[PDB]
Formats: sequence, C-alpha cells, structure tokens
Amino acid sequence: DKRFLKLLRFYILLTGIPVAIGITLINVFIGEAELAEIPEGYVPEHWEYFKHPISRWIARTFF
Amino acid sequence: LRWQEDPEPEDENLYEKNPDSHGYDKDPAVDIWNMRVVFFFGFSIVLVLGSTFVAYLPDYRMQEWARREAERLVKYREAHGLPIMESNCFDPSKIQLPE
Amino acid sequence: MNLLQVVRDHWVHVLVPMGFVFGYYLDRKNDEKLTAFRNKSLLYKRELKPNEEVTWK
Amino acid sequence: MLKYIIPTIMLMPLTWLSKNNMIWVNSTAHSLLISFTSLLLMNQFGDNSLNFSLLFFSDSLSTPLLILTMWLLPLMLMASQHHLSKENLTRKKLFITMLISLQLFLIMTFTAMELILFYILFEATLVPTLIIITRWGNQTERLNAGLYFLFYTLAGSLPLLVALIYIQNTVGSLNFLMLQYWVQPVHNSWSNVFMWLACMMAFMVKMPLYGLHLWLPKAHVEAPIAGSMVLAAVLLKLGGYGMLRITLILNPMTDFMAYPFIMLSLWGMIMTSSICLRQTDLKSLIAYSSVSHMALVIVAILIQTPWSYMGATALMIAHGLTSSMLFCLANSNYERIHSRTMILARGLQTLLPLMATWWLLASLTNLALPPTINLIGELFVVMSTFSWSNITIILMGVNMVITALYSLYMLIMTQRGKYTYHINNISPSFTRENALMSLHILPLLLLTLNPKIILGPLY
Amino acid sequence: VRWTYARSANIYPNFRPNTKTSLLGALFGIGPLVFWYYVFKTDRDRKEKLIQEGKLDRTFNISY
Amino acid sequence: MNMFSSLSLVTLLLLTMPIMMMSFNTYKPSNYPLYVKTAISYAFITSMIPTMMFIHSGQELIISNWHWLTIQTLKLSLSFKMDYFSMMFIPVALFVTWSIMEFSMWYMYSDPNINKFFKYLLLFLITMLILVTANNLFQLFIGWEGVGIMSFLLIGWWYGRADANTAALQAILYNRIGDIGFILAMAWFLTNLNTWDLQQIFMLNPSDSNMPLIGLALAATGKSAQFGLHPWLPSAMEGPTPVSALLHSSTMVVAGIFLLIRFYPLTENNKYIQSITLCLGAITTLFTAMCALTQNDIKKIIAFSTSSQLGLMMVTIGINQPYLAFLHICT
Amino acid sequence: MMTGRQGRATFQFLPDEARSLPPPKLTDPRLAFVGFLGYCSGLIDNAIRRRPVLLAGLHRQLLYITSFVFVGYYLLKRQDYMYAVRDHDMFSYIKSHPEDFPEKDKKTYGEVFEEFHPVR
Amino acid sequence: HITKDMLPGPYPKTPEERAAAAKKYNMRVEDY
Amino acid sequence: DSWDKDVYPEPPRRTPAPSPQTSLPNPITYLTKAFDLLVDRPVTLVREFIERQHAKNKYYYYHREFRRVPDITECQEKDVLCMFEAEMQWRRDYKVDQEIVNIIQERLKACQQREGESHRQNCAKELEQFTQVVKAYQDRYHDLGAHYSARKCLAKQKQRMLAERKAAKEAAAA
Ligand SMILES: [Zn+2]
Repeated sequence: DKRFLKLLRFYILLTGIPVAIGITLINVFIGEAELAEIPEGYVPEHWEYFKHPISRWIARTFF
Repeated sequence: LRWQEDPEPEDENLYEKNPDSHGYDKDPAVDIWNMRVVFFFGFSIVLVLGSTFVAYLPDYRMQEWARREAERLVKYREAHGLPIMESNCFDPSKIQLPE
Repeated sequence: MNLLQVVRDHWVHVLVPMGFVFGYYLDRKNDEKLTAFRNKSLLYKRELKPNEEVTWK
Repeated sequence: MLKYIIPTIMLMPLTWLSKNNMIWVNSTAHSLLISFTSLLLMNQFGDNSLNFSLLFFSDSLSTPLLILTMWLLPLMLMASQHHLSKENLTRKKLFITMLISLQLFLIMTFTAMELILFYILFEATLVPTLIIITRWGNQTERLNAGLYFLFYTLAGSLPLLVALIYIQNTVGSLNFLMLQYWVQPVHNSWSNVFMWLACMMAFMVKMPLYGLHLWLPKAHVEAPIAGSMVLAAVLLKLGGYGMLRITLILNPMTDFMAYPFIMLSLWGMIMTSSICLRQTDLKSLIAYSSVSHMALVIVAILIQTPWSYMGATALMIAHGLTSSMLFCLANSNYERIHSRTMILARGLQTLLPLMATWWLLASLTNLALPPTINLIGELFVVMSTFSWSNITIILMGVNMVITALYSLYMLIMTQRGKYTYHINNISPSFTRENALMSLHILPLLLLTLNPKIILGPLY
Repeated sequence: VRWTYARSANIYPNFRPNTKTSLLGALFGIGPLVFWYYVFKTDRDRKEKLIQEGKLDRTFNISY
Repeated sequence: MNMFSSLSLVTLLLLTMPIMMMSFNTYKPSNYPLYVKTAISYAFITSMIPTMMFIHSGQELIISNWHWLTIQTLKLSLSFKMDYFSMMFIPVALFVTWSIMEFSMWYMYSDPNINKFFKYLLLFLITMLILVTANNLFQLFIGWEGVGIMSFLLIGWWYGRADANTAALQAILYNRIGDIGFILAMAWFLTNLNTWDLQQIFMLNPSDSNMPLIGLALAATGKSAQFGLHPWLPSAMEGPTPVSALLHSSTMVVAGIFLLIRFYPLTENNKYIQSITLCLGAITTLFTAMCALTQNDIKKIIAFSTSSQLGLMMVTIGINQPYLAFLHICT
Repeated sequence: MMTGRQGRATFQFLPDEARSLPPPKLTDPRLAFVGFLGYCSGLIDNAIRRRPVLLAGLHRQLLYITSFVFVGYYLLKRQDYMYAVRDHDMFSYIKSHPEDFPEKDKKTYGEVFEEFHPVR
Repeated sequence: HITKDMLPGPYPKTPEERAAAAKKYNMRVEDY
Repeated sequence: DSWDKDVYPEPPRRTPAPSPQTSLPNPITYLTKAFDLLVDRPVTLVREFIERQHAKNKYYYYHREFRRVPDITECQEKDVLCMFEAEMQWRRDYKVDQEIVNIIQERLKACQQREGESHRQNCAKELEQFTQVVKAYQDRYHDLGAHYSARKCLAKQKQRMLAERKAAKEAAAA
C-alpha cells in the first residue's frame, strides 16, 4: 500500500510540479491580456478573443 | 470419472516468485514497464496535463462572452431609458397573425 | 544491441501515432470539400486582406 | 472523427504485431494516448456544435461520452490481465481485438450525424459484446446471459429500423442537423402512437427500463470484468443518448406517451433499489444499482426540460465511472476467493486497509454525496421532476434513503466485522489493482472542479 | 452454495401460476403503477388547468 | 474589510492544512495529534479577530470568491456568510474542539489509528464550518451531508463490533429521511424564487412558505434528533467518547436547529410552522428527559440530556426567539 | 425499374453512353476498401491452410489484391452509371411533366401559423 | 466441486425424497 | 475601474468617524496597524513587481462582435441555410438574456446584504427591476422545453399576441 502511494505521488508530481511552475512564470512574466476595442479595419484572429496566455495558445494551435 | 479431464489448477500467488511484483506480469522486467506506462501515461500525462488543458479551455461554450455582452446591453439600454429586456423576442412589425 | 532487436520489436510504436497524423490529414482534406460558403455567410463575410487569399483552410 | 477512428483501428495491428509479452503494455500505452487526444473534442461553441463532415459531428452531449468511452479501454485492459494470464496467446489477442472493435463502433456511434448510420453502429456493438460474455465469462449462465442480452435488444431495435426508414421516406432525410430544422409536430393518431413506441422501445430496453431489465442482471453479472465495465459504463448510455436525439422528432406526442414510462421508472427506482437490500451476490447487487440509477435518466429525458437534460448527461457520466469502479472493486475480491457471494469474505478492512478506502469512496459516490457529480446530476433531476409534479419528491426521496442503505450495507458486509477464519489467501493489494481504482475515482472527483463539461448541450 | 442457489436459480422452476401467486403479482406489480399514474395525471391535469386560466403563481419561475 | 475578510478565511484554510500535509506526506508521524491540536488553537485566535470587529461595530460581509457553475439563470458561487451566526459559533466550536482534541490525545493514546482519528475529527470540523458559513443552500448541503458521513465513520470507529456498524448505519438512515425535507426546500426555492442564495430568498420573502419550511423542519427533525427521528442520537454513543463530546453533544446535533435559525426571516412571518416546531420540540424535551430518569449507562444519560436541550432549542424557535435558540447553542 | 429503359442496350455491362461519365479515380476510397478485402482474403487463405499468415505466398496475396481491385473498378463504373441513368430519367420525366411537379408557394415563418405546445 | 445431486430441488412428495432432502441439508428427517 | 459602475452600482460609502468614550485601548486599532505592516505591505511589493513585468509585455484581447442577420420570421419554410443563421443568432441572444437576468439578480442580492435590517424598504427599486426582467424573460423563454428553438419561441410569441388581441376586443366591448 505504501509503495503504491509513493508511486502515485511521484508520477503526479513528475508533471504536476513542472506544470505548476510553468503556470506561475507565465502569469508573472507574460501576464494576461488587456481588454481593448477592435482597431478600425483590423480583423482579429479567432485566438485573439481570449484573455489568458494558455487559452490563446490552445485555440491557436489545436482548435 | 466420466472423462479424462485435467484437475482444477490451484491459483498461483504472484508474490511467491516475485515479492516486488506489481501484479501486471510474471516477468519482472515486463512487470515493471507495464507499471511505468500506466502511471506515466495515466497519471503524469492524461490526468495532470488533461486537467490543465481543461482548466484553460478557450471560453467553453462562450459563457464569459455572454456575460461581457450582457454588460454592454444593460449599460446601453439603461443609459437610453430602454427596457432592460423586452417581452417580445421578435419585433412584431414583421409577424402576420392568422386572422 | 544497435539498430537490431531494438528496431524489430519497437517499430510498432509508430502505428498509432502515425494513424493520428494520417487521420488528422484526412480531416483537413475533408474541409477542402466543404468550402461552398467560405467567406460567404451573412455573419462572417468580409473583404479579404491584401495578402490573405482565403479566410480559412 | 478520422483522427480518432484511424488510431483506434491501428491498435489492432499493434496488438497482433507486438511481442508476445508486450501485448498488454503496448495496447495499454497507446490506448491512453488516444484518450489524451480525445480532449480536443472539447472545442465546443455556445450556438453551433462541431460538424466535422457529412458523416460525423460532435456536440456537448456526445463529447463527454466520447471521452469516457476512450478512457475506459485502457482501464479494461488493466482489469483483464490477471484472469487472462493462463490463456492462449492468440486468444488473448482476440479478446483485445473485441475490445478495440467495441471502442471503434462506440466512437462512431456517438458522433454519427445520420440516424441510420447511428442505427448500424448502435447495433454493431452487440457482436463484440456478445462474444466477450459468452467466450470469456466464467460460469455456465454466460450462454443464457448472451441470449437474453441479444434478443432483448433486437426485439426493440428492429421496429426502430422500420420507424427510421419510414421517417426518411416522409421527411426526406435522417441527418440530425436537417431534422432540427425540418422537424414537424406529431399529430395525435394511432399511427403516430406506434411510431413513438418504435422510436423509443429500443433505447428503453437498453437503458434498461424497469420491466425490460431482466437481461441486465444476467449479462452484467456473467460477463468478464472488462465486459461488465463497458456494459454498465458506456453501453447503457447508448439508450439514453438515443432518446436525447430521437425525442427531437416526437413532439408533442411525448407529453402524454411518457406517462407509462415515467411511472415504470419512478416505481422501478424503488423496486430495484430494494432488491439490492437482499442480494446475496455482490456483483448482482451492483448490477441492480445501475437499473435504479438509469431510472432517473429515463424520467429526466422524458419530461424534456433544460434542467432534466443537464442532470441526465451528468448522471450518465457520473454513473459510468462509479459502476465501473464498483465492478473492479468486486472483481478484486473475486480474484482472491473465486466466489461472488457477498457474505463469504468479511472483515476485509483488517486485511486490505487501502482497498477499503476505495470501497468507501466508491460507496460515497454511489449514494450521491455532495458535491460529487453523482449528486449534481441526481439533484438536477430531482429539481426538474419537482416542477413536473411536486408529488414526485416523495418517490425521489424514498430512493435516496434506500440507496444509502444498500450502498453502506455492501461496504459494511464485505469490509467491516470479523474476518472469515478459513480464508487465508487474501494477498496484499497489487499495484495494478490500486492504480485501477485511482484511475476511476480521481477523474470522478476532479470533474467536480469543472462540472460544466459534462452538463450537455443545454448548458 | 445451496442458499444462494435456492434464492436465485431455484425460484422459477418451483413456481406455479396459481391464484395465490397471480393475485400477489397483480396487486404488487401492477397496482402501484396504476395508483401512481392517477396521482400524477390528476396532479398535472389540475396544474395545467390553473396555468391556462392564469391563476397559478409563476412570477419568478424561470427555471424548469 | 481588508482584515475582516482575510482573517475570516485564514481560519477555514488553517484547518485544512493538516489534511493536505497528510496527503502528500509533507509531515512527520507521531506528532500529528499535537499538530492537529495546534491548528485548532491558532484557528481559534484568528477567528476571534473578526468576532471582535463584529462586537465593536456589528460588521458583517459576504464573500463570493469563486464562480463555480452557472445553470442558465442560476449562478452558483462559493460564498461565505460572515454574520451574527458565524462570528459567534466558529470561536465557540474551535474553543470546544480545542479541548476535545487535547483530551483525545490522552483518551485515545493507545489506539493504533490515533492519526486517522485526528484526521476524521478535523474533517468533521471543516464540514461543520462549511455548513455554518454557507450563504447558499447547495454549499449548505455539502457540509450538511459531510457531517453525516464523518459521523458515520466515527460512530463505527471500532468497526469489528457489530453494534458499532448498526449504530453507524442507523444515524445515516434517520438523517437521510431528514434530507428529504432539505431536498424539498431546495426544489421549492428554485421553482418559486429562482435562487438558492439566502439573500434573494429573504429579499423576495415568500408569503406562501408552508411547503419549504415544512421541509426545513423535517430536515431539522432528523439531524437534531427530534421526536420521530430521535433514536439515532442515543445509539451514537457506540463511538469513542471524544466523538460523542464533539459531534453528538455540542457541535453536530445543533445543525438542525442552526438551519432553522438561518431561516428566521421566513419563520417569523409563518405562525403555522411556529405551532409545529413548538409542539415538535415540546414533546422531544419531555420524552427524552423522561427516558434519562432511569438509564444506567453514563453516556446514554448525557446523550438523552442533549436531546432534551435540543428540544428546548426548538421550543425556542417555536416561540419566535431565534436569537435565544442560538445563544443556547453556544452556551 | 429500369429494365425496359428505352435506351437500355440490353445485356451490356457498360453501354457506350457510360463513357460520358468520369471514371472512378484510382485512389477512390471505395476502390481501396475493395483492395483491402482482397488482402483479408489472402490472409485467410494462409490461415485455413496453416501457413505463416503474413509472410507465406506473397505472390498469391498480390494476386488476391489485384483481382479484387480489377473487378471492383468495373463494378464501380457500372454503379456510377446506373445512378447517372436514374437521375437522367428522373429529371427528363419532370421536365416533360411540369404540371406534376409545380413549385409550391413558399412562405415565411412570420406568416405561417404553427401551434405552440408548452413543455411544463 | 458440487453436483446437481446436492443442490436444492423441487418440493418433496414421497417419503423417500423427504429423507433424501434431509440427508442433503444435513438435518435429521424429523427436523426437516 | 476594474468593472463598470453603471452596470454594478455601489451607493456612496458613509463611514461613521471614531468617537471613543473609554480609556482602554481598542484592540482592532492595534491589530489593523499590525496587519498593514505585516500583511498589506509585503503583498503590495509582490504585486507591484508582478505588475511591472506585465507592462514590459503588454498585449491585447478583443470582444467578439456579431453583426445582425435576418431572424427566423424572415426565413422561408424548410430553408435550412437561412434558418441556420437565424437559429444560431437566437441561441446567442438566449444566452445573453440569461446573463442579463443574472446581473439584475446580483443587484438584488447585493442590495439586500448592503442595506442590512432596512433592506425591505431600501431595496424596493432593485426588487422592481428584478420583477420586470423576470417577466420579460419568462415570456420569451419559458415552457419551450429541452428542444427549444427559434421556431418554438416564435410560435409562443404568436400565441401570446393572439391572446392579447383577443383581449383588446373584449376590453373595448362596452
Ligand atoms: Zn483468480
């Protein structure tokens, strides 16, 4: 029982810590987007209608 | 006897020949790698990155946009004395009643 | 060993990944047959940009 | 949907071209990757669904079912490694091929845009399911279970085939997008009364509806563990999914045709939940719990309200992970004592301390402890039915009391008390078994943090 | 093994459709279904009449 | 407000730290009972700061920090109500829980699972603070049902004993029959007021509130062990003595009374319910007191004593004195 | 139905007018599925005679695939021809019986009356 | 292994079967 | 600042001034000073550092605007292409109208908390605005069913209009 819980803890933290750290750096050094009016004659791309950096990357790359 | 049939084999304890067995396979090398794939792809990839992927969905089903849009309409309609919400969804200027 | 018994019993680890790439490609080819209303709908029709030639692929 | 169909098909060459001792490792690893890519279907919009091509489309209803379906294949492979260890290699690889075929048919079933295409795939899931039950089940009764599971589904599905073909001849199409706009009201006549029965009986038998459920305690009990998991987690939800779609083209006749089935389900809730209080077989008690949980889904779908539909979708996903978990927990005991009787092995909490924790969590989800998605779905269905008729709260309330009694009775009867003296082969829980439970309960609880992705189109 | 078999698999072959079993299965099986049907049809028929007449309070009822 | 809000949430967050540390194993064993006891102590001093700010100038606030779910026109957000019946109960519960945890270090010293015992006592305390601070019914339902589950796991602590499991399941049985009323109230408010938030329920102030209040009274009947659903509380003495002192004497069986107190803005305008609650409490305070006159088990005498005092709490709610019923909970 | 078609050209696999239609592309998805059936036939041939399923008789397997693709190609030319003839007859009949297929007067949903059935 | 000869059967009619049932259930025929 | 005050009004904040009438020190006064020094100041330093980095990499996101398209009343029967665009428009409006009801409910809930024991009289305007938006929402979106559509909403509207026209005649009958 203890071996399983150690393995379960290790593998959740194997990517849990890098992801937790990565999200922290992005929020500080990249930050969110500011709500702005659409410039005249400018057509935003479909991934420019979202705030968070990670959400804009999911939409730009996958959707 | 009524036939020539093998005896009911006794169940095999996987811990007898391998007290470090993870339960996946009799071969220790195969047993360890089956445990590694399940834990890495199961917990490190799908549950950790999948949960992170879902948490940052691009406005699932446009409910943040809906709140943002309603704020404009409430601001606009109230600033002009218009009703906050009309009781007719379609303008009755282009509806022809039966008789 | 080297490129033997590690390419004869691990080459199968490209079938499913390759199936995803092939499946992804066919979906892109499927959208190419459904472009009868690209930049022609009442809600998203607009003038093309100077360099843009198609609104979406 | 070719980005998911093709990789699933490639799981077959992988199994057959893999090393003899790597069939489980290879298939498990790549089925978890296909599960990973299934999250891309979450690209849903608040007005329009994903319409990939002329054949396949995904909306907020099919997407959670697709993700659940593709997530269960790795779990089924883990759960089957033990009891298939002393099996011929070719027959081990044929068992996996049936599981892959079942996923291939299920993913095409939930995304089919044309109803007749849905029918064929909806019907094709019987063959691999029938083969798993009758070939790799343990007891004699697997043969009779297969016949019941087969002829109950075809006795209702064949009239559905006639009704669907009739609809195309009169409406001109069976594309589900077209029907949304060309649908017409159903005039009240004897002819339409039977078009309603033909369009709904197949899905109710598969739900199952109380009275037509006799196939479920046989099939779900006599099947191997992998069969039971898919049977209770994804294949009961073909009926619920079908009714959600087909009910679009049955208005307004559904508002009075629904009474005999709302009554069977509401009263069937209490009967099936009560049967569990006196079940001697542990695996059979879990089987009857599904009948009682799918009773709420039938009622929610038939009363046709946004809250009932949101509850129905959450219930189907929540029940999928909980019933599947319970079968695996029950099979964990069976693989040690080789008997399904609930009272045979007792006090197992003193011998398997960590497996008793999974029993607790699986029991708390089953009895709908808030804020688990089991309670969210069940609550949303109680709220909607109260508006339908305030008296229904009585029947819904009584079932909640019975549900807690047989959920904790199962926990107390098998885990607490004194251990059986003559059972001395209770070996410590394997890492495979523990990881199998963690792969059920962790997603079930993480969904509480973001419930909206399982609330369906009406969200 | 005799107790579980006696409770599950030995029930049907030792059943005879006689007066005792037919009446018990009729009033316990069909009886509740008919009873609840009229409790709900009456309740919904009464409610629908009030809603059409406009004399049922639904002032803030916008969740169904 | 900057300090009132921050210190009102630190109390709740402080209590969850020992639970979290015991998950990722970021702590050392054999100090856990002492670790958990020290968490309650610091949770008590921090909780006194917001209480003083209330005593000073009667400051109250509602914190809706997390938006969880939006079902069309029903927005569910994690909301905490820091008001009269949250700034006075939390300090009292933490002070009493402080003593019971210290007493448990001695009473349960020889128990091999003393670490699990202090995890369950702490989990119960969290679910009770969720119940007491809940600003909407759904969140109130989380702590309402959570306290029942932790009661079930603590009544049957000595799970090898058959009579312990029977008492544990009996508590669930009577509290489920009470939950039928809780679900009935939630259904009525949603259909008739389109909300589960107490604020909107009070603002609209329904006039025909016989149905929702009868559901709440039924919910209070079970969890507070009033007549008809009383037997479980005396039989909850199967668990270890610390459980009886904490849960089934002072800080769990008062939840039913606390639920009716939170809805005094409705029950003060409904004299039909006041008649029912007054009579329900009056029979309870008499019947259970009469039972204690001849019981020889010391724990059951004090168990029936709690039911009698709980009955006197509901008699107070029946005479339209919600604030005297609350003050009797604390004392 | 179309047995007595005026220009039937009886007992001809592909009448001459069928050469006015696009031939199936050699990358046709239907033609690839037919080729796949030939591959399965080759494998089953080895399996029933207890030969190495994937390796034995590559020459035999190639002829299985070739034979299916060859016959499939012509069975798809006639499939497309017969559906081409159906549409040709269907439209010519409509064009010569205009009074049987009159365009109905389409109205807008603001005009047509549809009864409302409340769901409560 | 367990055979059909030692599983519950139909109601016993003749006194020969009553004794067999009692011997099958490990009861004395007077107690069966 | 962060949110518009026209859509989420907050009345002016009247705070009574301190007027001690005792010699004992006020514990809240000293705890407030400790909180500011130990809690509020280190927190601000972290935020200002974070806020400084955002300015160095400032970028923008926009609010999607949908141009109006012909509604279902202007689509021909069984015309999928025109009905499609009308339907997707009616769904977006349905969602927006759902959030409009949410906003007015937040006003009602916030007013009741803010006014304390005098909310009965001091939140009469918020209550009235909630009783009118709810009426309008119920008229155009209630009883439609799980399979709601623009067609069903249009049919519901035309049934209400016939009932109102049939009421005008019976009103002007004397
Ligand atoms: Zn075994």
